[PDB]
Amino acid sequence: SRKGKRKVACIGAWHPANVRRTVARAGQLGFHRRTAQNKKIYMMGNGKTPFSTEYDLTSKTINPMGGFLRYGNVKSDFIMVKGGIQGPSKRVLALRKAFAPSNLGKDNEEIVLKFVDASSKKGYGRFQTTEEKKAYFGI
Amino acid sequence: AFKDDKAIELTIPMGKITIDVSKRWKCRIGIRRLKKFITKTFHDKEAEVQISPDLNKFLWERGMRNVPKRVRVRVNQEPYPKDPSKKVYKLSHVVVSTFKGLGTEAIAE
Amino acid sequence: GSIKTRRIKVQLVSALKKNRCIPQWKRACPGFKQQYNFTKRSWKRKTLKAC
Amino acid sequence: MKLPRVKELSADILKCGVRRIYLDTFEPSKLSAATSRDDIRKLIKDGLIVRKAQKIHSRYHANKLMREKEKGRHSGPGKVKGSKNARMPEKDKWIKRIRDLRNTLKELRDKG
RNA sequence: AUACCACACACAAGGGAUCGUUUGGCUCCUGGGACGAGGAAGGGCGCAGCAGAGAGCGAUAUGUGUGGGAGCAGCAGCAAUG
RNA sequence: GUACCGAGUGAUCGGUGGUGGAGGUAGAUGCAGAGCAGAUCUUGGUGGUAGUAGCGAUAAUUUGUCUUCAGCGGCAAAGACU
RNA sequence: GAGCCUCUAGUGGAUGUUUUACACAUGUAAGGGAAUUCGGCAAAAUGGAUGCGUAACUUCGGGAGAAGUAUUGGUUCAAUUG
RNA sequence: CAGCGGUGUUGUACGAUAUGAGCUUUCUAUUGUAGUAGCGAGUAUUUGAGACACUGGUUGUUACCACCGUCGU
Repeated sequence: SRKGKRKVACIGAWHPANVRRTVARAGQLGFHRRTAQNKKIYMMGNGKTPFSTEYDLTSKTINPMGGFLRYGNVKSDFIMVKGGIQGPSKRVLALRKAFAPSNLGKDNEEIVLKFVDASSKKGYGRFQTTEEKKAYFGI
Repeated sequence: AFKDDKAIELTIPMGKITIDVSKRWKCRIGIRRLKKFITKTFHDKEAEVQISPDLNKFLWERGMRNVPKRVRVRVNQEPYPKDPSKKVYKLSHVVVSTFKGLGTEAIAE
Repeated sequence: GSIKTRRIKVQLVSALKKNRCIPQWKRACPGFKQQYNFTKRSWKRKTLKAC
Repeated sequence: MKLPRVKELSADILKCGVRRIYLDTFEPSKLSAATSRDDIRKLIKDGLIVRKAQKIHSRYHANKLMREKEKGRHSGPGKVKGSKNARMPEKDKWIKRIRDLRNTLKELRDKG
């Protein structure tokens, strides 16, 4: 086709003699308010107290090797939640108690952790602590 | 000039300041951005920058599609002759074997 | 070009002597009313047809 | 006397291209005063106008390659693009052979 | 409508209508109806103290004779020996 | 020619103040190339669109220095191309 | 005297800004492999030289580079065109 | 901008030294002895080397305290 392929071809009929608000057009994308309902808290803790599971007997903080990419190390209290969340690193968010309780079985189940990943987020991260890196390489 | 009429000697990270610039014109736009770096380092946007021919010749050494990673330069500050309301900064090339250990120095004369 | 006939050369010689402005003294004369010589030409704008 | 013209007349005098003429920088007044070919001849004598040397194009690699090909290096099946006959012409092999053989027979007969 | 757009009036721009003027045109009438081998009509090229076009003139390119008589339009020079 | 003011149902007519610098009417009759919004009308002059659309196929350009008086103009040193 | 690279000789300006979307010249792509479309249109794949091996039909000249397969750089040697 | 810590990407720098399928027999002193070599793809050591980036860790050095306008009391 001539005059471009990445477009809506037909934007209306002859009558009514105007464009309808329901047809797609080019413009702003992203930077909108959105609310995500019923996300579940897996863990709560502090950035400088080490922790362990019943199965992983290493004792480590939440901070990965070298920190989070454009942030560094967590120092205060933290929450951990399932799945992804709006916006990039460093943006402010508002938290609210759930508006109504959920009936779904996936939501209301218990959670028991056995491992948490603490490897580097830059490149392929292949160690969980500096002690392992020092032991893999010499000296 | 500067405090106690010293020259400042510094190193310019040509590799970093040109990260976004196109391969086809790297050396042409690098010159515009070397001058910009100087003016922000001494907080003097409206001032003139003057490049000595030896420094020009060092920069163009591998043609238009390349620029050196680091370059060491001596800087002097003088009132601008054609309009002495402005300053002019004069750049001279300093030949070095290695960059390891070289910070920012101020030298008398 | 370099090769010319005698008839072509005289046409060029005459066309070259005629191509001049009004001399600067004539403008001062009481009876004289011309502004510019309308018979002046440029090689960029006209052909002589000497061929 | 504009400096572009000085270069043209110098190029004529020194029997080289305009790209090889160097004008000395410290006396532009002395250059600009020139009027004639005889002025330029003097400036040339005094060394204010100079003919530069030619740019280098060495035969180092060409010689090296040539000697290697004489030893029999390169020249394998992955280095040739023309037919056997293009590289070593067949009519020439014939013509070389039969002239030698005929010359051999001629001498043997004539010597008895 | 602070500043945009429109209209009215005063001043400045932009264009050349109108009125005043005319060493040109047109029409009718009367006279005339005169070229060339003694080279015509028509074409070209030259000629000025400063001179392109046009006018005038032919290497004698403002010469001779007759009748008159005051200047040659600019600048430099000429003129009752015209 | 331009602002105002009066007369007439109306086609039009009259006066006043500035501008202009030499010609102009009222009555009765005569002769006509005798009245314009239009013709994708004819000629000349001017808008909105608009400081907008565009002005950049090709090898490529940088630094100093003099002019220029503000020309990547000239000259030196580099980097490229046919 | 192909394309690509150099010597002799010759060469260049509408300024700054990292510059969204849609374009125009181009690159690359998991698994699938023409399901796309009037239609494999466009693109991809094959490619030089050396050897082995080559069908129907034919006017016996051709078909024929049929098809199908293998080899290829650097170094150091023998042997003399294999 | 540099040190010194930390986290990555690529794959083992330059130069030396040793080895290397093979091919070769040169020189100085001097009568006869001693001295006495060249040419070579590559491979191993020094060397998880060298290069390059980012650090909300820590030390040193260097630069920065202005100015112009509008509305109000």
